[PDB]
Amino acid sequence: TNILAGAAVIKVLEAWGVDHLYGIPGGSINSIMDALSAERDRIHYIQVRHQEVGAMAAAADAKLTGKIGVCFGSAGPGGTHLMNGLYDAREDHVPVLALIGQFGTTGMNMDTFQEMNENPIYADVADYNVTAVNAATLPHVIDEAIRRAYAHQGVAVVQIPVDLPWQQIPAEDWYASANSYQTPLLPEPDVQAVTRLTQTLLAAERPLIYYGIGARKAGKELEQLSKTLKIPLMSTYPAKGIVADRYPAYLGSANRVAQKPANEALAQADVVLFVGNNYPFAEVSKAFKNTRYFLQIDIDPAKLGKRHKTDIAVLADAQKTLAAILAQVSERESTPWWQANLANVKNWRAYLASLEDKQEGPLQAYQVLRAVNKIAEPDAIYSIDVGDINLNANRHLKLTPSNRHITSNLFATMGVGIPGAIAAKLNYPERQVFNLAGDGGASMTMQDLATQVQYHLPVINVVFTNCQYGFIKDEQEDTNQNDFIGVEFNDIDFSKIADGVHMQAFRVNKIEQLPDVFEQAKAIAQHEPVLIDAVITGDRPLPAEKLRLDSAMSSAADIEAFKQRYEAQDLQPLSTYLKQFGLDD
Amino acid sequence: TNILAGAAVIKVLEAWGVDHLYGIPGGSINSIMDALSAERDRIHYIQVRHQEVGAMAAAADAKLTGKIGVCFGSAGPGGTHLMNGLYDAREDHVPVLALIGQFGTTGMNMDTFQEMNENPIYADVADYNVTAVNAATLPHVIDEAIRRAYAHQGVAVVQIPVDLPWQQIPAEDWYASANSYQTPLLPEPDVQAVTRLTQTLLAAERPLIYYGIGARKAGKELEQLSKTLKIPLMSTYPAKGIVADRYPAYLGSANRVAQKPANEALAQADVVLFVGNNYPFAEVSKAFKNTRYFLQIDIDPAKLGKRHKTDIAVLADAQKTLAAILAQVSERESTPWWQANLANVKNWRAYLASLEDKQEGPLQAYQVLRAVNKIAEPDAIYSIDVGDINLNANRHLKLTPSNRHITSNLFATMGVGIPGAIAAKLNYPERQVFNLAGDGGASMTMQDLATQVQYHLPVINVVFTNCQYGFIKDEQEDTNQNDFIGVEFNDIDFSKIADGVHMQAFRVNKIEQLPDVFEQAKAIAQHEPVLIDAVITGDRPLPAEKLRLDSAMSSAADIEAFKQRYEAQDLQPLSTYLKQFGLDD
Amino acid sequence: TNILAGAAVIKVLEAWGVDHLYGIPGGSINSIMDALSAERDRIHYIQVRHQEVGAMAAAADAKLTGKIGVCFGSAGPGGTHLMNGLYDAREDHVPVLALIGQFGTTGMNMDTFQEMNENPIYADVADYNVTAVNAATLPHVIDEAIRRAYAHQGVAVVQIPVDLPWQQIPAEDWYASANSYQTPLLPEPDVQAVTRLTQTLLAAERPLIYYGIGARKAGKELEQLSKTLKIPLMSTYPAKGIVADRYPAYLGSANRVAQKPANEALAQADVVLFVGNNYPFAEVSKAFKNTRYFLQIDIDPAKLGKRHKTDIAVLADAQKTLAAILAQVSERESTPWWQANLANVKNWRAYLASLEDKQEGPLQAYQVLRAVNKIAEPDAIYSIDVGDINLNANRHLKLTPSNRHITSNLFATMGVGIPGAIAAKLNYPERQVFNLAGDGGASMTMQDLATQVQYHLPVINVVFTNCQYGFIKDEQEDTNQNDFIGVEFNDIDFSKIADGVHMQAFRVNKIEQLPDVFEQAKAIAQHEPVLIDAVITGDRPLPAEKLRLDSAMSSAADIEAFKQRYEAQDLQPLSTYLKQFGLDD
Ligand SMILES: Cc1cc2nc3c(=O)[nH]c(=O)nc-3n(C[C@H](O)[C@H](O)[C@H](O)COP(=O)(O)OP(=O)(O)OC[C@H]3O[C@@H](n4cnc5c(N)ncnc54)[C@H](O)[C@@H]3O)c2cc1C
Ligand SMILES: Cc1cc2nc3c(=O)[nH]c(=O)nc-3n(C[C@H](O)[C@H](O)[C@H](O)COP(=O)(O)OP(=O)(O)OC[C@H]3O[C@@H](n4cnc5c(N)ncnc54)[C@H](O)[C@@H]3O)c2cc1C
Ligand SMILES: Cc1cc2nc3c(=O)[nH]c(=O)nc-3n(C[C@H](O)[C@H](O)[C@H](O)COP(=O)(O)OP(=O)(O)OC[C@H]3O[C@@H](n4cnc5c(N)ncnc54)[C@H](O)[C@@H]3O)c2cc1C
Ligand SMILES: Cc1ncc(C[n+]2csc(CCOP(=O)(O)OP(=O)(O)O)c2C)c(N)n1
Ligand SMILES: Cc1ncc(C[n+]2csc(CCOP(=O)(O)OP(=O)(O)O)c2C)c(N)n1
Ligand SMILES: Cc1ncc(C[n+]2csc(CCOP(=O)(O)OP(=O)(O)O)c2C)c(N)n1
Ligand SMILES: [K+]
Ligand SMILES: [K+]
Ligand SMILES: [Mg+2]
Ligand SMILES: [Mg+2]
Ligand SMILES: [Mg+2]
Repeated sequence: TNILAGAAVIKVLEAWGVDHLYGIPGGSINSIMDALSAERDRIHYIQVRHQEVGAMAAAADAKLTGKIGVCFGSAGPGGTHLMNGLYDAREDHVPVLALIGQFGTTGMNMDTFQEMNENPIYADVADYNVTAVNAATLPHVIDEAIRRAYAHQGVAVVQIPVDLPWQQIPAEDWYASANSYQTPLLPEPDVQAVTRLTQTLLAAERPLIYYGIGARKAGKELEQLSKTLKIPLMSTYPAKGIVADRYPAYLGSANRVAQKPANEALAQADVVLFVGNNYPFAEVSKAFKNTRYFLQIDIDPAKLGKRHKTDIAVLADAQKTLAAILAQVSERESTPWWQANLANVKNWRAYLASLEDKQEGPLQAYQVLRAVNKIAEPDAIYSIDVGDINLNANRHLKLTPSNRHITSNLFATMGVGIPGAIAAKLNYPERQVFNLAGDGGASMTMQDLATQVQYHLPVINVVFTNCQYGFIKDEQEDTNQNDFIGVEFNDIDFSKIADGVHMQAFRVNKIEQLPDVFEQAKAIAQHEPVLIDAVITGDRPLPAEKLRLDSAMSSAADIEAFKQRYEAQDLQPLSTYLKQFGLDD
Repeated sequence: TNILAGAAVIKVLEAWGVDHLYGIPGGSINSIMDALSAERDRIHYIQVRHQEVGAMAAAADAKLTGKIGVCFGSAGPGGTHLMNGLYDAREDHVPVLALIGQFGTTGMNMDTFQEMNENPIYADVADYNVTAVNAATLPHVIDEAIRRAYAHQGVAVVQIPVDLPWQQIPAEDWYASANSYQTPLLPEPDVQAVTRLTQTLLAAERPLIYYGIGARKAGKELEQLSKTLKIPLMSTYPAKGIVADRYPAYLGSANRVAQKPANEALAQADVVLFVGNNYPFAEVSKAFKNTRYFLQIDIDPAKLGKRHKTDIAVLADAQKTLAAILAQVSERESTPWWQANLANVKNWRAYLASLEDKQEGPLQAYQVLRAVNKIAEPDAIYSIDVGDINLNANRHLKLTPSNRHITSNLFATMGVGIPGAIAAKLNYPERQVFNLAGDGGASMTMQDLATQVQYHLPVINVVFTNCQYGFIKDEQEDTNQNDFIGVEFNDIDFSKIADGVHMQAFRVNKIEQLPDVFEQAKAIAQHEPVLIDAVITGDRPLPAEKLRLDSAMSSAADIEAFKQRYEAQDLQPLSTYLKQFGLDD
Repeated sequence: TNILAGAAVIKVLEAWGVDHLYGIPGGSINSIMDALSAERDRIHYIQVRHQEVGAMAAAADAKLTGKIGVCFGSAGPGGTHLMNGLYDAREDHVPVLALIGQFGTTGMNMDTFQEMNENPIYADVADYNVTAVNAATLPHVIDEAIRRAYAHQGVAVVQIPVDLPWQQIPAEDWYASANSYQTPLLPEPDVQAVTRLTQTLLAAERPLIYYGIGARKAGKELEQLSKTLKIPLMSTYPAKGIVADRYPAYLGSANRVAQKPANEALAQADVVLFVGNNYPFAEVSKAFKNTRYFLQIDIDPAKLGKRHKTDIAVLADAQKTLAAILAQVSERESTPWWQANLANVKNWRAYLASLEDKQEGPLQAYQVLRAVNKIAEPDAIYSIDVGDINLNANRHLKLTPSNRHITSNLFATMGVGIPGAIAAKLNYPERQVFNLAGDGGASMTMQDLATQVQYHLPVINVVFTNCQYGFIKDEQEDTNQNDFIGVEFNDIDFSKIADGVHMQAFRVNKIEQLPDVFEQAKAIAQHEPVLIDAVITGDRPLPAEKLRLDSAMSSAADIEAFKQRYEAQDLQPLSTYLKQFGLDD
């Protein structure tokens, strides 16, 4: 006749297909804990060592599977620790439910221990943000939170006074609306608009197709359009892998977490097809300053004309639209623009390979990443932290449509490497999972290496130990007048940290050590997590946004210094290739 | 060459097709004022007498036309006065841009005169809420605010430091994205779900179709489905008029701003098709406690299964889905359920007509509304305030698809009568416009009667003067132990208020006075606004939510008392008609 | 035994001595209404016609008496209407309790009618901002709100789910802490700091004492210090009347709501004693750019050195410190600086008298204010709206320590005239009360003229009808490139508005009409409210911040034009008087 309200809440989560959720208990959330305890055979609580890791892992769950991620924190400090993960979910627009403990309704507003008005804490981050005040409606409030988080692709937060989940409510009244769930309708491309878009693209002298993760279902179409029309491809960094990196007309991404060919080509392009893309550097970097026509395809009206004025804007699904373009075009001959870009890409890839292929000497990030490539399965998943690793992984990982990679794309919170890998291994136990992290980022969430151990999650953790916030040191080099500050720090031996949490580990500092250590790690990670602490040099990775290679633009001295510092003696500027094929820069 | 940033901002508004905008100047917004002053031919500034009326009028603009409404207020108190209209826009989910003055950037954060951090003021109400800090990006920020308000169907607020719009910016850089704006092309309604939904509806013994304003494009289909299938129609109050009130199987709305036949039928129905509907009383009133199967059609995933456990919920457009159902069904013969409902409606309408058709004696609301109907053009627009007028207008106005009516549907702010009528006449100068308001609500925004005069907007204002907050008095009668309080007050003669603002007006207190006064008003309003102050009795309108007519449910004494108080001697309960056609209650 | 929680709440208000409170009922606050209804003998509920007037009146109660003001609004729009008065209370740092209705706990978070999370609405304005969730603790939460509002001199807001006040709670448990309330006993002003401050002040060649309302208890000391030491006095505008306006060495206030002698002297002064003063124009106007030494006395550490670099800042009570200074000084002979200032003041007052003393012709603000002075009792209270009236009243009213005057000092919300006068008459039924308001501000709250009638509050309302937002028109003249906009509008006849609310009234447009109309009004207001609508010219009042009188600073042409426009042919610049008594400018 009755059910505990907390039991009904857990049943709502189960109806919505939640397999696992993260948090740390406290008195103020012990009645939800009690309900979880009874349901342990049907829904799986993962106890993390810091609640930020639970929030980041919930966000990562949703990034990976599209299923709402679920986390919780106890009253006060338990919940405020969630923040970096909740802001990640908001900014990366993925559904997350966060439950926050609160004192019982009989003590709220008494200024009792750790008791505060918690609702204003979450107002900014959350799409939906409510304090529950009744047990009978609590299942509905949770259901509402989930349904809104999905519909609005963001964070729903419910503060739950601890007395409510221990109250009996009528067993027959509550329900979940999971049964009724659907994903948003996919809008269709207007036929005439797409024909006009196609005509403009085909009349271009120096076209590019520039896609983001909105085109994640359209890899086949992107690559075929590129091949058929002889139009190079470039992407946002997160969209790496949608088209295989091997594809010879894939230029990479622009700006800083970027590849040289993409920056150079974008500056020359006359027509850009911007599809499923919300590149946040568009305006501030003047990326499209010299673009003649700008063609946009996006499913979200809020994005149409956002990043540059459009000449044709199509409010439609990327794959449907790109398919419709492909269906109305035929094979075109090579052009000078096409060949200049192909040559530039080959030159760039030879540079990257030269860095990877060193066989002995002081270890650099580049060889560590080659060693990752050498042990990587074709459907591996990469959880990447924030810093130089985004830049280096973007250049060196050899991804295909079978891979996934995630980071904190826009909020760019450090520390996500560890939680993202925890989430990945929970969702895909049979796929290989890497955590690629700098030392600064790994430090921030290091304690949750213990969580990988506790749940026997066989992540391959690779820490890039430069004893620096390298990404920031380079920024200070670029902007600051006075000496470096806060960017070089003491060593932490992550192989000893790993030992401390009872994880097998290695530390390496020479290129020649890589093959055997990575082979051992590959094997250990058939059953248990492992960590490789790669002590790397302080070499700055080549700044794709600050090239000094073209004599029409840089002094011979600056060019020589750039080539020496970046081992870039064999890199040519795009203008070399433009000139070979008869085009002006 | 250069342009003032303020001039560019006004050009962004013009690009988006903003015809008119409302506000009151102040030093802190005088640079936007300056830009408006140069653009009088292309954009029409309406100076209101209180900023809440500007905000409510902006919301009403969007309710009526679907185009973003625009309002502003000066720093501090100018902007906080907008709140009731901004919350109306949020809750009625219509796009509104609000500009808020702010001190110049050189004095912000100095604690100078009327200078405060204004951003937190608007955080709750707004979908987008930013303080501008640069002139060159100001046109983009306004463009972004508009594009988000439309995309997210809510309020965008921009706080503008007064120095920025007077700064020169490059003439060639700014743009508006109005040219990208479009509406989505949707796929066909999900074929197999619609077919299954149809079977469940047709199998029902006591079906109802219960629609809201999400079905605004589907009036034809709703009426044809009803006629063909012999299924009565009911609606939310705001959806009155989508199907003509005359339609014999239109039951009205449920709850309190409601009609008897709808409440009675809903309690008996076995299957409800809930279409384009977010009825907020669903759960609290247990409206669907008896319903066996609950079927839904809605465009928004956030609504699927929201208001009741839903057997089939189709994510689709209402009109397309209802047309798809109509295309797969055909004539059903009249059923007892159909005939019982027809009879019940006829009885109810006879009751309402008996109230309307009194010819002499103390004036009641009922005859005032009959007099409105007698002078109303077939495409009249009605701006309705908040209180008993919603209840009475819902019962008595004879609307068709050619009419529009608006109120504050969900936030339910009093005072909207006046601003809604201002907005209606500005958008539709050739259509007759009424403002129907209680004395309490008309009092709140009375000063803006002067705005109708100043802009020669020929609104027909009808004030229902009962010297009460009648809607609240009746609530106190129902719930309060102690004497009435705050609900009966001293007369205001609105004909004298009208005279004070130089508007022609009349005061009436007898039924026999109505025809000549309403004829005069109809004629005056060919050229100028007019006000009729109708002094009405304190009679409580029949409570459709507290019927005492069925001898199986209520004592003879209770029924006799109800019939006496509400002049309802000839009303029969639905059970009488159910029994007449051979159905149990 | 038990008590209704609402009844206990009202007993908490009574314990704290709340005489009267303002608001408008609604379903969502009807349980508090019910408790008020049983307690009419002990607490007096004032039903206003717009909730902003309730909030502004609550703030004014606290401004006048130092006792917490209390207001309420129903859920949603009832409460958001409070905002302009709540922000006034925050910015004028006076204690106010605001109660906000909310849906019952069983329907919160169901998205039911007018139900929303109300807590974020009030977060910015409020010192304390909570949603009650339990009946038994509700009296404590109200008690806490009051105690914090007083302690922190600001707004406490409590959102009350309507079910709670109708629940029984144990009669013996609740209490109020009013019995604990007291004011602190402070140590002596810091002896050595006061002695040093005194030496610096006395060593000055061109000293000024510049006080604000923190010196409200120190009028006697200020005047005696000035007389004994031959140091002129100037004040903030709100501190007008602390020293009688008649005092020959009272210079007035600085900036725009200002008097010529204060602006001129401040620019020359070498030492300023800044007492109980938080003048918000200090930095933006560079008021103290020439000042050699800046001395401060303030009670609040947050103010020490805030407005200018301060040589000596004494943390102490103003009256005690000024008395301590007086006790260690003695007579100084008249100085040239003193004599120059006396002469300057005399010249200025002759100018103002020349404006006042016109006997016939087109009515200006100046003569209306003379007529006010002629009927004013010596202990009159003035509620002043926002606009030119601040400027004109500051110049023309002849105040003494027996008067009070209030406006919205810092938030500067228009519309406060009416509510401030309502509050004044409720607190002081035996004192004469004026509401001095511009037409724009009176328009905003005009409906609450009916509240004066309903409660028989004999306010003398004087509306200055220029058919402009004059204060803003003059700003546009000064800053705007393009034509005036939004600042000139259509007449409202407030004598007819008054007739509509059943208040006796007069409209005048000629100087010679004033004496008889003001005498009639004075007599009417022995028993009932009255309104005088004074139709005044559009003449710009002399801008004290833009003087053109000194031939060393301004061209002869500029001076001739200034003298012509402002009827200022006989005003002399301060330099004339400085030279007369042998000082350089
Ligand atoms: C340290 C760091 C540095 C970085 N720097 C760079 C950098 O230098 N260069 C770089 O490229 N990135 C960089 N990023 C990432 C960057 O911040 C942005 O997140 C990224 O550029 C945006 O990628 P996106 O447009 O693919 O994704 P999103 O911003 O998520 O946009 C997706 C777009 O697709 C649309 N969409 C979604 N579904 C569909 C559909 N079915 N059809 C059509 N449209 C659809 C959406 O409406 C949206 O507009 C960095 C990240 C980190 C952590
Ligand atoms: C004083 C007062 C009292 C009131 N009391 C009552 C009352 O007793 N009874 C009553 O009925 N109303 C009442 N109301 C109104 C009530 O508060 C709600 O606003 C109303 O019932 C909801 O109407 P709705 O569902 O039509 O509109 P909305 O709440 O706006 O919902 C529209 C729905 O349609 C969907 N939709 C939109 N477009 C489409 C599309 N193209 N296809 C499909 N779906 C779509 C939306 O997603 C949404 O779910 C009152 C109003 C006032 C002022
Ligand atoms: C339309 C309009 C225009 C205006 N323009 C002007 C203008 O041009 N000129 C002008 O002068 N005003 C003007 N004002 C008012 C202005 O905004 C400020 O409110 C005012 O100048 C500040 O006055 P104050 O310092 O007396 O009061 P507050 O700002 O309230 O400061 C009081 C100070 O006294 C201190 N204090 C309190 N008690 C004690 C104690 N016992 N002992 C010692 N210190 C104590 C406080 O800590 C505080 O620092 C205008 C108002 C309006 C409505
Ligand atoms: C939590 C957090 N703090 C600070 C930053 C700013 N930030 C971005 S990159 C970076 C340096 C990352 O250092 P590390 O993880 O060591 O990577 P490296 O660049 O040295 O390989 C910092 C501090 C951030 N994004 N997130
Ligand atoms: C601004 C605002 N304040 C209060 C309410 C609560 N409320 C809803 S109906 C009503 C009474 C309306 O009175 P009136 O306009 O005179 O209409 P009547 O019911 O007397 O016809 C009130 C106070 C509200 N919705 N909006
Ligand atoms: C509610 C509000 N809106 C706008 C302002 C900005 N403002 C300050 S003075 C003023 C004009 C006041 O006009 P009126 O009351 O007619 O006085 P006048 O200057 O004409 O005598 C305005 C709009 C304000 N302070 N408060
Ligand atoms: K940590
Ligand atoms: K008003
Ligand atoms: Mg590092
Ligand atoms: Mg009324
Ligand atoms: Mg005026």
